[PDB]
Amino acid sequence: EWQENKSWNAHFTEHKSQGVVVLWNENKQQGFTNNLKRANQAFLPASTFKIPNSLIALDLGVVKDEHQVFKWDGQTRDIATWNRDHNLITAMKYSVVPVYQEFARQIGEARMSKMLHAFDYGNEDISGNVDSFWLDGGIRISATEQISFLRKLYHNKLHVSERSQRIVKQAMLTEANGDYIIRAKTGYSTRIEPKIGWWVGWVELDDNVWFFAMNMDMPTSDGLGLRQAITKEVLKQEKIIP
Ligand SMILES: *C(=O)[C@H]([C@@H](C)O)[C@H]1CC(SCCNC=N)=C(C(=O)O)N1
Repeated sequence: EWQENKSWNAHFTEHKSQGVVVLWNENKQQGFTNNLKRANQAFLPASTFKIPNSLIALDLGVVKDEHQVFKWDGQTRDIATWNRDHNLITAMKYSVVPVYQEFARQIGEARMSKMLHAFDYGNEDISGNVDSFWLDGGIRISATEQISFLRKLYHNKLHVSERSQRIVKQAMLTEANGDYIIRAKTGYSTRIEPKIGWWVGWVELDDNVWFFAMNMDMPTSDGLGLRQAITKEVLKQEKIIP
């Protein structure tokens, strides 16, 4: 069952933006969103693709473990945190595109395409350059499709090893306190219109898990913090987090 709650639109309208939040109550097997149409519209995954990409790289041995160091190639890029060595944890934390571009090149088109089909991931379409198709190629995924994929990951039901899934879930760790744990991944798609921000993941509670996937129009990088801020406002409203 799916329930549309247009009152959440206020959280976007209050910030002069437009977007969708999708929530899934795992215990009750019920979904909620402010906009059923946009919840099923497919966008470039951008850096949210680092979840499947990490899973594939680990399962194929491209990445040995979460400690393996991926040395900076010495080319200065405009994101300072990218101009440094990384492991899987920090590369995910700082959305380090060039590290993941190298993963994708080593994975190769054929294994990447097969694995995305095995994951049932979005439109499963890698057309474009193997090292950038999630930024400007043919792959597309909706917020509801993000939740389906994340639910499989949470339950270790993706067609990769349990180890690979545990490591990626560790790398997704974003926030943790005495009340909840958030494992999630941000995304920012700019190369094809409309420019959007993503935040996808889930909130672990003592007795339930709430999956979430949001995207929102992002004409400038100034609004990027709204991805988390809007999502948390919905979570607060629904009494999922304090
Ligand atoms: C992921 O979606 C992007 C993309 C560049 O891979 C990274 C970058 C950022 S913020 C910097 C945006 N400008 C890049 N030239 C994020 C993010 O989600 O904050 N992810």
